[PDB]
Amino acid sequence: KNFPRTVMVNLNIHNRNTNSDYYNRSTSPWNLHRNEDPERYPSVIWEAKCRHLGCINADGNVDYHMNSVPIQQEILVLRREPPHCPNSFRLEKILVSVGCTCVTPIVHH
Amino acid sequence: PESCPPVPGGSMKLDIGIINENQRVSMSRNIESRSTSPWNYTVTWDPNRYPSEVVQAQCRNLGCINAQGKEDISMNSVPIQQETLVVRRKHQGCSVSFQLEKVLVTVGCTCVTPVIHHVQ
Ligand SMILES: *[C@@H]1O[C@H](CO[C@@H]2O[C@@H](C)[C@@H](O)[C@@H](O)[C@@H]2O)[C@@H](O[C@@H]2O[C@H](CO)[C@@H](O)[C@H](O)[C@H]2NC(C)=O)[C@H](O)[C@H]1NC(C)=O
Repeated sequence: KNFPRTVMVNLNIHNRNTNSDYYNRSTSPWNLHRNEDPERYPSVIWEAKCRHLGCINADGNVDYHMNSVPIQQEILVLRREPPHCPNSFRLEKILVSVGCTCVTPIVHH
Repeated sequence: PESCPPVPGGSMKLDIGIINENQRVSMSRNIESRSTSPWNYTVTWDPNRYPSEVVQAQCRNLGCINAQGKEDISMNSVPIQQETLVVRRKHQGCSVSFQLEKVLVTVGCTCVTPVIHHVQ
């Protein structure tokens, strides 16, 4: 019923449902930061960082009565374990900021 | 010259040492409801997948919520996606096999200015 602590997989990574300028067009804009790790698959991960504390209004200015907040997602990555070994990995859980959204400080009634 | 654990031919060894495989920040957070581009979550369970809890987001509206709490459709709510690895468990009979898969998760929505086209 439960997945074992250690599994053997084949060499094929099956792509499912995979394959823009939102970081600038968003009212909660963000910047992307490169995270490279040769011990990791994917080796390069792009991390979002909210550009402002506030959000962009209709005039194109920062309104601090609203907030730019990250949308964070738990993803699984491969880490070569031991680091010098080509075919053994640790399935590693990391929290990634994918982008930012604009929020009211509280849920509005 | 350092030692490596044995790996069968044409395979990859995967250690799954994650505690709380389905733990998600989206459970305690409510940014999906506070957002000007709000979104819904759909939660399914797949016992042959690691992680087994499948969480998808869907934008609630076409436009974005303003100060009054009304939709401004001159702006767009757009979904944002993230790629992740999953482990799929396959059964032929009682025989069990495992495979790595790459999936796309719609994590939430953001509010963007539209792209405008013209006829001529
Ligand atoms: C998004 O979900 C709503 C369901 O309401 C949600 O309920 C809570 C979980 C909370 O998150 C609320 O803020 C949400 O609004 C869908 O609306 C329902 O749709 C059915 C038709 O299928 C209709 O009969 C109900 O009256 C609706 N309920 C409400 C409260 O509006 C809505 O359709 C979903 N949007 C999309 C695009 O999937």
